[PDB]
Amino acid sequence: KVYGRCELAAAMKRLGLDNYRGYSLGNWVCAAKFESNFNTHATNRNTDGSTDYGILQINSRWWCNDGRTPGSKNLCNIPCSALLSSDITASVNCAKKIASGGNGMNAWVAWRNRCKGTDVHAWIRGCRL
Repeated sequence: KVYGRCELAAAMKRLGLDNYRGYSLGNWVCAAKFESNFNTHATNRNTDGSTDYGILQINSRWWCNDGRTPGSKNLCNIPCSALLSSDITASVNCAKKIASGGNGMNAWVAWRNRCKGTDVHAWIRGCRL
């Protein structure tokens, strides 16, 4: 599924992301945009045998098991296929665990590069939340 900007913002709000570990909702929307262009089917290989899955490009080395990544730690306790669903619940619950790491949202390089430090409130402007 390819989400609309405000459709995604609303779904994320209902799942508890606004102000999670000090990050306002627009951070998460902006991250999703630059990670996947809002496409739940997005995948990208990593040069290490792991793969990034879904709207938030969550990797199979640490976070989910895809059955083809040697030594996956599967910290989110989920098959990576669950991150490709039209329902973003699994992706959001996993994303909260990633953002609980020392470096927070810096785990997403696209967020660091394109979102961090900007007025991310813009990403939820015009949405009825």
